[PDB]
Amino acid sequence: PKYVKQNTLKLAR
Amino acid sequence: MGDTRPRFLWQLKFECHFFNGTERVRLLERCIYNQEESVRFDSDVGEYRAVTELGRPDAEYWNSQKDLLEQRRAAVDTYCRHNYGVGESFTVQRRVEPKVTVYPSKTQPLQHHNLLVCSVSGFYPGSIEVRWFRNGQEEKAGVVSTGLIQNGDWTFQTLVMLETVPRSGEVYTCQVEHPSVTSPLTVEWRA
Amino acid sequence: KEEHVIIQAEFYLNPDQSGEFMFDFDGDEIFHVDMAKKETVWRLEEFGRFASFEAQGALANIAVDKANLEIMTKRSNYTPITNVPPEVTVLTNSPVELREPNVLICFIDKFTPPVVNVTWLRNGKPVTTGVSETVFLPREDHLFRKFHYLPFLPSTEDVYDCRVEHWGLDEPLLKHWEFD
Repeated sequence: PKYVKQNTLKLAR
Repeated sequence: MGDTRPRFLWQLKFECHFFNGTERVRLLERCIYNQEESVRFDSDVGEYRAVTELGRPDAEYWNSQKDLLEQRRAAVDTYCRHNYGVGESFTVQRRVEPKVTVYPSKTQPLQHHNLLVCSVSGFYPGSIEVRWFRNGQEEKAGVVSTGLIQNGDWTFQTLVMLETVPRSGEVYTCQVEHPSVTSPLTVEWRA
Repeated sequence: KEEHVIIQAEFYLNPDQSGEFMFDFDGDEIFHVDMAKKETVWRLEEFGRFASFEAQGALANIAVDKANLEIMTKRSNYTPITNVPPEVTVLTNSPVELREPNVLICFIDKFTPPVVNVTWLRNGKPVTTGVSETVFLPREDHLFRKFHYLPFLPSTEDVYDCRVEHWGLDEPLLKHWEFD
């Protein structure tokens, strides 16, 4: 049983 | 402490909200600059929305990325329901019974009055009900509660105090109801 | 009418260059990732026997978070955070009995940014034996909370203070506790 993360997105540049 | 240089803080919160086990799930992803949320993804909305002006370019950009949106839309399953299942047995199902003790307060502000303390400690989860009774009749006035105190270590405590003017023969009961026990816990103080 | 909430909370703070990655369940920490040791740290030891988390994923997110902080700092025209000073409370985890081991808890609440200095004092002198603490935990208003702990043997001759410094305070805050 592995916790999964949400990936953080790069903001608009 | 010194060092008064300006500080700049960026916080991300991915929040999975569960209703009726995992029957209904809402994912709310929030971006927060300093103390202000700027943009969010709410799975009940299904796309990014700016919360303040600062978040406008991110919502516009992320909403143009089809794969990104599809992953975020399925995250109620691949992320929230997944992570709920990982930890269910030791979080959702954790139950730790309170220790309940009753004692007169070390400090007694008023003569002929006895401030009684019901200490309820070490329990989990936080949902609890603590009542005082005088001769079997619930005291619905005169009771002070500290409220629910989260200790930071997966346990809670609370203290519930009753100012009595007791007579010999009177029986005061602190009663605790909590998901860890099937019948209420009671501790008595005999005046 | 929600029953439960799981939060993955991350932050990056400049110029401190400080990051954090943690998961919370109903307001209690499941784990965080130690940024220096680069490993998953479970809040209760047994959780690490029941579940896993790949810490390198947290480090990858934190690198993105640092770059995004720089973007937002510039986009806001360099608007800095307003300091909010903490509220501090000291309590024990169980009713105090003389010579019966107990734990003092220093609860540091409702503050930002997430940088604080906390010292336990016994009779005015710093004490570290057996102390522990949490990382910075999230609040719904986007401020933070934190806990520090000191196991102790209650005695009539000892008094304690939790000494807290934060940028929103102009002097150290000393929250006192003594055996009543």
